This record gives sequence, structure tokens and C-alpha cells, in this order.
Amino acid sequence: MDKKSARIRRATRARRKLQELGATRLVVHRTPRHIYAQVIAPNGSEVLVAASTVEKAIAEQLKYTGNKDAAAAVGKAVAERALEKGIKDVSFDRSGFQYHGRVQALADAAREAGLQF
Amino acid sequence: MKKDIHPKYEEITASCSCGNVMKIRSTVGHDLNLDVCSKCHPFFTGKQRDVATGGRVDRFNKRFNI
Amino acid sequence: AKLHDYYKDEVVKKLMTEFNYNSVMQVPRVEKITLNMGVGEAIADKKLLDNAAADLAAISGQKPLITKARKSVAGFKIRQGYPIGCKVTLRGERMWEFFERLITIAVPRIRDFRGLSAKSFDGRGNYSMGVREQIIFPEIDYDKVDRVRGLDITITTTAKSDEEGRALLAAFDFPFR
Amino acid sequence: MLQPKRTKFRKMHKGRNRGLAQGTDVSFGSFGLKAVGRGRLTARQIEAARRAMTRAVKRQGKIWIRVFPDKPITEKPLAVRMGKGKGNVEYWVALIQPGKVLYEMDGVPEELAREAFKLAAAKLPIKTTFVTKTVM
Amino acid sequence: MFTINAEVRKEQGKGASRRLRAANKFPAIIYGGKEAPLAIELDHDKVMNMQAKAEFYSEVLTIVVDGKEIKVKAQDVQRHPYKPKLQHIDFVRA
RNA sequence: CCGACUUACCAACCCGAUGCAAACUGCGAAUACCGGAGAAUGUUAUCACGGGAGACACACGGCGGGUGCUAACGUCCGUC
RNA sequence: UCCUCCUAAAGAGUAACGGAGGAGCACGAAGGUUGGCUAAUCCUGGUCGGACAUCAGGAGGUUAGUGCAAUGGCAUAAGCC
RNA sequence: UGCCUGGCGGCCGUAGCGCGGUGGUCCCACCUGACCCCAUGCCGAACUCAGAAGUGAAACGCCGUAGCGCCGAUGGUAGUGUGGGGUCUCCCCAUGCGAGAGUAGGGAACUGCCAGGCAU
Ligand SMILES: [K+]
Ligand SMILES: [K+]
Ligand SMILES: [K+]
Ligand SMILES: [Mg+2]
Ligand SMILES: [Mg+2]
Ligand SMILES: [Mg+2]
Ligand SMILES: [Mg+2]
Ligand SMILES: [Mg+2]
Ligand SMILES: [Mg+2]
Ligand SMILES: [Mg+2]
Ligand SMILES: [Mg+2]
Ligand SMILES: [Mg+2]
Ligand SMILES: [Mg+2]
Ligand SMILES: [Mg+2]
Ligand SMILES: [Zn+2]
Repeated sequence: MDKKSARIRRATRARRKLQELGATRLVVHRTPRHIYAQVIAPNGSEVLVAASTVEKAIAEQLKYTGNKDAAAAVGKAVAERALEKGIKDVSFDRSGFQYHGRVQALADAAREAGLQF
Repeated sequence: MKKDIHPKYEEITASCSCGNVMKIRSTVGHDLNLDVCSKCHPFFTGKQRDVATGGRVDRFNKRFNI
Repeated sequence: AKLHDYYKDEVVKKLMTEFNYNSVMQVPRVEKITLNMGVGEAIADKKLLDNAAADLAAISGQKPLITKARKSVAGFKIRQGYPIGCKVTLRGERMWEFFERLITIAVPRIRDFRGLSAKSFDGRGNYSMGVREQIIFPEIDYDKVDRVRGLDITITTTAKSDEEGRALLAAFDFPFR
Repeated sequence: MLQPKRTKFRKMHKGRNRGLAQGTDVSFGSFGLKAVGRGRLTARQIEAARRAMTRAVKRQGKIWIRVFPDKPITEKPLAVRMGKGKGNVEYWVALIQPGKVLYEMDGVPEELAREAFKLAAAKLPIKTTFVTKTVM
Repeated sequence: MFTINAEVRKEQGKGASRRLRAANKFPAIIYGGKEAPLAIELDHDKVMNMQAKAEFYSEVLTIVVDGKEIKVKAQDVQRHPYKPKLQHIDFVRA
């Protein structure tokens, strides 16, 4: 298999479970150069909030976009925008990455920013 | 590398009697004295040993001459 | 690793000019080297599997993975899960170091060595070769060997065909017959 | 004599023989013998008709037997009562429906092919008719 | 060359078609091209004699249909399972 | 040693054509059954509880079948 | 006495001394959960090594597996670690 | 507002295979290094981390192409509910329903939300 399909295999079971629970989910996506976050409505088909290192507003603050420091930035940034829309509680969907390193730095940054998960 | 499990692995010098001198890593502490190396090994010259087996008439003419 | 720089500075550029590849990424690369001892007699005495594992460790410099029977075969009285062999896979620096040792000192010690067969390719640029006895590697102390034992070498490459794979190895003066 | 070399099961329900045949068309030879009646052909009847036509053509040409007797028929011995399980397998049959091509032939004159099939039909219980390979 | 006379069918389905074949007719369909399929009925004995000639399937036929004429090729035929009779024919416009 | 020729024969896999299956299905009805809405018709024709039972040897005919010999005014099921 | 398939007529049920097979257990892991993984078979190249062991690559795509019959399930795996 | 790229979905082969072409400013992939956070029944292959010199070779998007897969009429046929009939193992008639296979043909998917680059 390619790495993309293998990751999607890993991601599937959690995503299906969250759909059956009907939770609003925070979806991370990771790349060697960048990291992304989206908050998606319970239908799964519309995005309530997004944050990414491709945004100049965030990239301008950073030495480099592909490291744990950049991930912590988007974790604070996404949580602020979400609370500005009142989306206080979410479920974390790790999208088949390990809950480690950059993804953990993002998630636990969003918790300290006051998002309940 | 899992730190505990692997054997000692170390740089050693090697010396061939052809005068070739070399450095390698190895699992041993000895300096590697060598009888042959890929430089001096005769493979690129020695094949002639078998071709000498093909001749026949250049043997008999010795008896025929004598 | 020494031979790695030789690849970067000579092999890649000459291969570029030889096949006229358009991108440096298209040039073949060595991915891994794998050593295998099919011990077999581990069905009798487990110390033999251990002793064979110690030899691969000395040759390769890393602990071998013992390989279990994929399925039971009455033809050899093996049940599934029995140890049958051990393997080592070499990558990166220690791959190039072993590769250098093999060419420069090991294969010269083969008895009546005339060079390796140039046709021992699987059809997709991977080269595999056997050795009859462990003594070709100086790390094995001749004074202490218990039994004769050989092993298989396999070299895996990104080459697409045997002509490309053969060109890659020959560029190292890999001693083909 | 025709039988399956092996079968998944030994005994079979009687079933029914409704419908019309598939395989209504000559497909290998030029001439053939078509079933018009309905019934069973036993392996013995198929073989007897086969021997009759090959003798007529003196083995010249080629013959295709299109039917195969794959259905086992059981019977009970004499002087036994009802019950006590299903009888033993005795012979094999093919179920024939109207329209099935039973035999094909080529490599001989039509006027000889008709004679050969006339001799064969006399062995078969069902009524049959001579047919020829159509264009389309 | 072969020329055929046909009539458009007024009723279709199982019962209607069997009544045709009892009356020495048989149904046929013309399709292909751009126009919708055109359903017609044919005189059996005439067409039965024509289709006995190998040219009937290779050559282009023409069917006169209630004042029109159409050029077609025989695409498929359903024969009766054991009688020398035709059940149905497909013609494709050509 | 390796191995060549030839065949009075057989010949798996794969490919093209042709059939068969209660215990095969990449297809698939008519009916029947479950639920909902509506009109008319029907002596509530429905359900619950209580008093009294009798019956638990069935037969033939049609349709769908197992068994038998697509034998039986045979035998065992489904439905009328 | 119990389980699976057909008979059984596309809801359920449905007999015969009708046609075919199993059970009278096993497992403190073979249970729970978290993380990861993906088969048979065949063809190439390789010490002993052979039609069949371990190794590398390819084709294939579940034709494998399921503690024990058969049926229905299973890739989000219910299979393997 | 147009073009391209990424993510999350609708849908679940007209949407998938094969063959040919094509893309690197962004994005994506490959990629560079590994003492460290982490990992290998052995191995930075995978997972993870720190990066940005190359390359679009592979992969992945996009475009073309009916060698396949797939979709698919009309008409006919098979079967069948109700009523009737026969030469009654199986058929026919009136009426209602009506396949499967095959044929003509279609077909190289379409689409919602958010974000980024380029053009306006
Ligand atoms: K009562
Ligand atoms: K049933
Ligand atoms: K397509
Ligand atoms: Mg009717
Ligand atoms: Mg009683
Ligand atoms: Mg009685
Ligand atoms: Mg009784
Ligand atoms: Mg009764
Ligand atoms: Mg009776
Ligand atoms: Mg009966
Ligand atoms: Mg039922
Ligand atoms: Mg029913
Ligand atoms: Mg799991
Ligand atoms: Mg199963
Ligand atoms: Zn030397």
C-alpha cells in the first residue's frame, strides 16, 4: 500500500464511531511542511472553523512551519476561533496519525486554550 | 539501533601484504592482516591457467620433432 | 560510508551519461541488503539456531531476527511457528559498510573464485548470491567454528531491469565473472 | 458408458421436466438430430444410438454427443416394502425437453447423414427430427 | 432484391402476439438509427421462404410499411424451438 | 550426468464455443405476507375475560412437492 | 436429547424407517481495551535445500483465516501481532 | 469571478482497470539528517523528530484514448395470479403482471463546504 491509503485505513474506525455518536469533531491533518486543523459540523459536510500554517497570519509568527512550535500555534489559534463561535466541546479525531509529537502539541495546546475534549 | 542488544562494532585498520592499507568497521578488535584483497587478487589475470589446457598439436609436434 | 560517497560522486554521474536518464532521481539506488541463514537443523538442536545466529551477528554487527515456519510442512517435519532460520536486513550506513567489506575483503577469500555469475538477477534488478562457508568473513575465528554453514546475500535496488541493475553493480567493480 | 467421474452427492430428487430446451441450434456439425418429444434418455440408450450411426458412416466424419446423463436414478430391489430409506442408484439419465439437439455430424453427404440418424433414432424413446445448420 | 410488406402492430404483448401466429402472421421490430423503434407484423409464409436464401441475412432488405419503405438488415431471428417456423425478427435500419 | 527424437495414448492451467444442479448464484418475477391512508359494504364480522364443551382415526379432488416405478382408490407434507 | 443445510412452495412454521454432516466441549487467554498489521496460490533469483522449509521481488486480490460440523457473516475486519 | 492544489463529505463502477501525454511559483510527494521526543520480535523500511539542496523518476492530480469492466432500451420469449378447456408425466384460451440472457446504444463520472496560490 501507499502511505496515504494505509493512514486512511487507520483513520476509518474512529471516524465512523464519531459519526454514529454525532459529535462535532476537530480534524487534524499533518504534512512534513505544514499542519492543519478543521472543526466539522455533525453532518461532516460543512466546516465551522479552520486553521492552518498556510495562513500568512500564522506563518508570519513562526521560525518554521513543520515543527511542534507551529503546531502549538494552530492549536491555540483554532481553539480561539472556535470559542468565538461558541463551539466549546469537540471530539478529537487524530485522522490516523499517532497521538504524538506535533499532533499532541496541537491537541494539548487547544485544551489549554479552553476547548473541552 | 536498540542500544542494548547489538554486539560491539568498531573501526579497525586492515593491511594486505600487497601493501594495500585500509580502514573498516568490524565486530573485532584485531587489526586485519590480509593475504589477499580485491586489488591484488589474481582473478583479472589468472584465467590463462585453463586456456593452456586446450592445446594438443603444439604438444605432439615436440615428439614429432624429436 | 566510503562507498556511499563514491556513489554520489561517480556512479550516479556515469550512469546518467550511460542510460541518459533525465533526472538524478531516476538513477538506480541500493535500498537494503538482507542476509539469510536457513538453519533448518533447528528442528533438532536449538543450540544450532543460536550458534548460527551468533555468526550472523558477527558478520553483520546486529542481532538477527529468528524466522518462524510460515506453515507446517510434513515433508520436513516442521510445524507452524517452529524456528527455521534467521535473517538480518541492513540499511543506511551499516549497509554500505558491509557492502564495502563484502567486495573488498570477503569475496576474494572464496575458494577458486573466478567471479560471480552475471545472470543471478530476479528480472527486476535485485541480485542474490550464496556463500558456501562462513570463513570468507574474518570476523569468524577459524579456530572456534563448530560447523560449516553458509548464508544467502540479497541486494535489493530501485533498478527497473537487470541491465540497469547489472550496470549499477559493475560500477562498483562488483566482481562479476 | 457416460457417467460423471465423480459427483458432490449420490442421490437426487425426482424433480419435474417442464419447459423447452436450451441448445436448440446446430453448433459444431452441419447436420443434427433434434428432440421433438419429452422424456429421459438413459446412458445405455445414448450409447446404443451412438454405435448405430458410427457404423452407418463407417467411422468417417465426426460426431458430437450434445446430451450427457448426469442425473442418478434409484430403484428398490424386488419383494421389498415401502420405506426403510431411499433405494440404491441404478443408472444415469439426461432429461430431454423439446428442441434439444441430441447429436451433430459433419464430414459426410447429407443423403448419408439422414440415413445414419434414421438408424440412431430407432433406438431412442423420444421422437426426433433431422435439422441443418442455418446461416444465423 | 428482396422486398417485404408489413403492417404496424395495433396491440402488443403475450396474448396479442400468439393470436398473430395463429393467423399465419408473426411480429417484428425495426429499430436503430435515430427514430424510435417501429413495431410491425409480417406474413409468415412469404418471409419464411425468403429467409431460406443465404442472401437474406447478408444483403440489404427493404420493407414497405403502410406507404413508406425502409431499408434494413436482418439483425436477429427467434425460431420456433422445433417446428420450421419464425417467432420474431429484429431489423436494424440501414 | 545433462538429454534428443517419436507416439498405437492421456493431458491440468489458460483461451473460444455448448450444456446440467434440492443441498451452485455476479440475476430475478407473479403471488403471499407486514405496516399506513381512503371510500363503500358487512346483523361487531374483531379483541379480552368468564361458564360449558366436543375433538386430537380423517377421505377424495385441484395446484406445489418428498418417497414409490412422475405405479396404486399407495404413503407423507403445504394450500384451497 | 441438542446444532447446521436441503426437502420448505422468495415473511414465520411445516411430515416421512426422506437426502447430507456434527455435539454431550475448549480457553485466566483463545476474555477486556489501546496501538499496529493484512491472505491463499503461482512464477522468477539465491549455501546445504530436494515438487514442498528460511530469504528478495513480482503476479494475484481473500480463491485465505475463523479452537471443533455446516450455514450466514467479517477489511471499520469478527483474521494476525 | 475564472484556473489549479489540499482537507471533510454526498454518491458507490456511465464513477473501476489498461494505454499515451503532462505538472513543481504555491501545494503535495519523493527527499536531507537523527545525538534528541519516539520506534525496530533485527533495521529511522514503518512510526517519530529536526529540516529544505535536489527531483517531479516513483506516487498523486489533470488531459486524451472504447482493449476490457460497467450501464442499457424497444420488441419478443420464459414464468405466473384469477376463470375456463384439453390429447391431462404436460399444455391451451380470456384477462392482469411480466423477467433473465441478448441487441441498438451509452460510457474515459458529477457535486457541496472550507482553505491556499495564480489571474481579475
Ligand atoms: K370459552
Ligand atoms: K425453508
Ligand atoms: K472508465
Ligand atoms: Mg395468458
Ligand atoms: Mg392421539
Ligand atoms: Mg387408523
Ligand atoms: Mg392423528
Ligand atoms: Mg392429512
Ligand atoms: Mg389415500
Ligand atoms: Mg405423491
Ligand atoms: Mg420460509
Ligand atoms: Mg411462502
Ligand atoms: Mg484494533
Ligand atoms: Mg465462510
Ligand atoms: Zn592485496
